[PDB]
Amino acid sequence: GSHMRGPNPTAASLEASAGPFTVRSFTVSRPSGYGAGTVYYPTNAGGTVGAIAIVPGYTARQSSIKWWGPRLASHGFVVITIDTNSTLDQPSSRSSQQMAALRQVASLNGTSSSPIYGKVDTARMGVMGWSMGGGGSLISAANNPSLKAAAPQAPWDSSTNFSSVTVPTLIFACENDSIAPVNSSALPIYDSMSRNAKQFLEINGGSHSCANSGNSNQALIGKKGVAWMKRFMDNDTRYSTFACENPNSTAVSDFRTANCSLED
Repeated sequence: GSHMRGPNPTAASLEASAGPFTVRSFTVSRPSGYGAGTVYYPTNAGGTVGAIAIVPGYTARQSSIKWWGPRLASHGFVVITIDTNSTLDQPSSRSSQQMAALRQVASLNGTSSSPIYGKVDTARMGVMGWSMGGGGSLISAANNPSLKAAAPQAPWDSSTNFSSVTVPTLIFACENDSIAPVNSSALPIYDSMSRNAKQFLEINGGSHSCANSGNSNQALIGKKGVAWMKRFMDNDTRYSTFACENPNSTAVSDFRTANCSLED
């Protein structure tokens, strides 16, 4: 049940700005169930790839999360970054919209005129997002346990009980977050998940925007995002160490992981 794409990874290849694949992108013409989207895809992945939908936070737009599009897509994923129907949509709505974005990627996969016709394995999907869009990604995972992976950043949700989530979940947290403080948001959410493979990666001295476009830790955060998606969406055990390891980075102020084997 593995779906391996690309060459055997190294720390260097995963820390680099781009993976091996050429990336192209397009705006979605008639978004269905969300405000706007950009689709990033590899032109040449050598097989179908999984799809990942990424949602910004309250007031925010695609620009905040855009860096993930090329970063992931270059490693062999189809990535859709969205704007929400309103910038003031709440976590539940962001989750519906995220899923709508995945549905619409599946639609384009079956549309002969689309640049992503036949490129997507619609059975292998993941979710990411910032703040309320991170809470939305956790809600998506709770409500859709067939998702293969979740990797929210600086998550915000008025509930921290995600105990039903069985989807492999990487929580990026920002140490000095004053919007969704770690000790009331990201850590309780992480500790609530008792049934899954999971990880907690807190970025040293990070503000609430520490994993957004233009951040100073794209080597480390990009490595870990891509590794987690590869291990869990692709069942690619070449990535078990990169996904599950303490990355031994001075950029990391707190590292925790459970049910995450280093074994390949």
